[PDB]
Amino acid sequence: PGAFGDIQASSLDATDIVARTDIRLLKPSVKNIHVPYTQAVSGYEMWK
Amino acid sequence: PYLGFCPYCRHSAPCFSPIKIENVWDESDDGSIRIQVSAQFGYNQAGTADVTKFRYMSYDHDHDIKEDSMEKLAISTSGPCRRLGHKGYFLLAQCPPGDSVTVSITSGASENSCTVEKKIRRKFVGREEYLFPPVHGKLVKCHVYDHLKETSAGYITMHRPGPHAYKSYLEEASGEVYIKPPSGKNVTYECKCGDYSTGIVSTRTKMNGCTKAKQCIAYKRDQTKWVFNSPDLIRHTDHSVQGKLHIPFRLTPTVCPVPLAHTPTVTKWFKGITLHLTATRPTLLTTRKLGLRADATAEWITGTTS
Amino acid sequence: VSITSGASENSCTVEKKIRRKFVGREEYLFPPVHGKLVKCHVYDHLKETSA
Amino acid sequence: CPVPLAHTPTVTKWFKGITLHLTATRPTLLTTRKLGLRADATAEWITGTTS
Amino acid sequence: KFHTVVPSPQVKCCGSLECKASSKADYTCRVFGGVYPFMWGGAQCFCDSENTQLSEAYVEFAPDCTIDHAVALKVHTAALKVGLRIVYGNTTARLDTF
Amino acid sequence: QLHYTVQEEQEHGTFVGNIAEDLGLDITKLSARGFQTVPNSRTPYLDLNLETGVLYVNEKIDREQICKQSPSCVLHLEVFLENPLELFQVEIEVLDINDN
Amino acid sequence: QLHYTVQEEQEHGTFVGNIAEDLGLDITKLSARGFQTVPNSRTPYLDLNLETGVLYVNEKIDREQICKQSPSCVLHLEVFLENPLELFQVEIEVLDINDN
Amino acid sequence: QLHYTVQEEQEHGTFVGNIAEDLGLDITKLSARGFQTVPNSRTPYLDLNLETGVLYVNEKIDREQICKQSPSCVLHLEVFLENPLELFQVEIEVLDINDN
Repeated sequence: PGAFGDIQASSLDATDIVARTDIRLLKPSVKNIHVPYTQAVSGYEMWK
Repeated sequence: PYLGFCPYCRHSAPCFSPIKIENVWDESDDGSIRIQVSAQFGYNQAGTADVTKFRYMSYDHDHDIKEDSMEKLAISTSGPCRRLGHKGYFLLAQCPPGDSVTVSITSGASENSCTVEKKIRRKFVGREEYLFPPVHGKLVKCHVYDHLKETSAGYITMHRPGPHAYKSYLEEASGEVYIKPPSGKNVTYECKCGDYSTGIVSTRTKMNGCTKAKQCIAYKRDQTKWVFNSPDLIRHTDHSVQGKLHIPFRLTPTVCPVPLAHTPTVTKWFKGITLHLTATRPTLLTTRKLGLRADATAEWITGTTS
Repeated sequence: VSITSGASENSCTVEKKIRRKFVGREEYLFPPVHGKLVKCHVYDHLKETSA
Repeated sequence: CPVPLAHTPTVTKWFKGITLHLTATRPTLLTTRKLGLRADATAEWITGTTS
Repeated sequence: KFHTVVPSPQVKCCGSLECKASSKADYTCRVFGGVYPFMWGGAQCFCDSENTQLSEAYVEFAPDCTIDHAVALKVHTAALKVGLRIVYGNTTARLDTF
Repeated sequence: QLHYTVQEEQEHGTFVGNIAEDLGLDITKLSARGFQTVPNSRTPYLDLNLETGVLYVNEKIDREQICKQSPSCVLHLEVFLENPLELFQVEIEVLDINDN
Repeated sequence: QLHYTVQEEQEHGTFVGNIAEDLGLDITKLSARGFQTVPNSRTPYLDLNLETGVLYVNEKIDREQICKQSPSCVLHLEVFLENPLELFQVEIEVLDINDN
Repeated sequence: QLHYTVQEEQEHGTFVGNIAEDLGLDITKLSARGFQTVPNSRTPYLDLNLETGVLYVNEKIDREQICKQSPSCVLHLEVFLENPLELFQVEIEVLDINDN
């Protein structure tokens, strides 16, 4: 996560997309329905 | 058209404006930003072809769909922007560098507007920064967002609308809950006060065996309309792909003019050269040896130096 | 502050370095939708309060 | 006031020592201290991703 | 750049859900207890007890990745090809050889 | 986000709605948490009985005076709890009168 | 920039001008050089034949909803050749109906 | 700062206010001190007699052309002295004449 090739696939249209971006869900806290989450920055962006 | 949870609004508080902002892509060399929104822009109330108006989910208890003139939309970031195109849930516009994208459907009083934090900074293409596309200079290849509404960048999978409960439908009197469906609007009054009690009524019906409104929910069935897979709606029983809408403003290659620098004055000396280069804006200079030892030198230069 | 009496824009300006400040241990542009609560202080909008 | 909660750090253990992999889009405060005679107190504002 | 797609959340009124395995890229699911959420009426579930709420998220390719994208390659032994112009006496010829 | 609906001219002391009960907060515990409106949300037209949690109309409602730059005439108003910290949100919308 | 004039209310397919000859572009090479509208310049009222360079009115020229951008009623367009890179410009002015 | 008031539509050469006299500046020393109008404050409607610091109508006063900047018709002018350095301001309020 946060490094190059954090998301990979054999083609742009391939459905067999494999990734490990270290995404974790958090318990919602405010009564309005919404799903919060946090995630490492795009390692592709870091390499760029 | 669905209302959705908006991070910040003109009262600086959680809002459910049907103009909630989604993903804000900005990979366009020209600096145009593709914005997905939660209100359909580019259709009439029926959802047929049109360009002067837009349709957004209503706030009224009926929570139907209303269509208003698109002239009210004024995308703005650090400053006023300029709309480049409109197509359903997507808007294309060019904006000055800013920290946040703000959509303002507001008109006169109607101060509806949402804001999402998106870093936007002026970008340049080529090895020299330019504040404006320059008149003279070599032309290089680039890619910008297309203004043709037809050209498709992808699709988003929309699904059937999940049950939206509205409090007004339920009404508790003297500890007796009466579902009050809108006229001509059969409401599914599914409730459970110690025992499951579903059913559908269209008249003020006291839910028997039920005394706490906390145990009853009343909602109608408008499943004919389709909604985007937006994480602000509770998914319905089935969440499989109902349809696909093309993503407009597809990115396409094109040519871009870039500036040319001032030719460097060359001073020749023994086994060495001095470059008296000169450039007002940041200009990149790269020198590599033509031998096995590359020894490439890279440095952005500003002003004049040797 | 300016009074726009039609075209009579009488105005007054004064220097004061008004920065964007925040409270807590995290920079942000907007109060995030999800997060902890903490004790802060802000001006009361009620025109009848007393500082 | 609501305030954001940073990304949960990834802790890598090693003999008499830890490594925090941190990700924070905006400046986040990191404060560490020992539990002995000497505080050895450290403070640093971190941006981006680092270790 | 991955696009972090979050499917629309599903809530069981006051029953209980369970997290199913999927194959989406970095597919992640979690279960939370009592929520009693709000949408626009103010009560989107009766029985504010064991209000199980499933959160689902995964990533896919952003729409603009069809152009801005990096291909990773492994290179092996490279062959050299040269184009030659040869002139002998008065007569000249061009050819390409490996 | 709670919702309430009202019309113009409603007298001072006209009942709007208990917010604690809507949110399922013990009305007796309201004092224990010093429950009150967030000081950057208040407006004079509405006021809260802190002990009961009952919101009432505190000055005569008027779409013309209150709701310049708000044609549906939402007042947005907000509330919080201290023991432990909690925060909640209310919209108050002023509708037209059919007895026109 | 090839300046052109068009009247309003023109039919679809109505001729405006041959950009190819006016710019001395090889009509035979248009396809060979990928002669095509600049994507960020395309505008809905206008359309271009990609084989001859003949300009033909694409939409019934609306001298109101165009002219909200200008009472000069300017339609604006750019065209380019890929190999070698060559960029060209066109301006189209919607004339008024003189025979009112 | 010297506040002054003046009628509109007065002719060229109409005397209004004597800055040097009102300021108390030695009328004879003005020239010795290089007395003159501050460059980035001169108005085309007024001119200054450098022999006596006497301000007069240079061009026809008119609310439609002078008070274009602000209906509040209070013209503004600055004057300065070089040896020693001194600076002064003059506000000429255009009257609504009782003959209007």
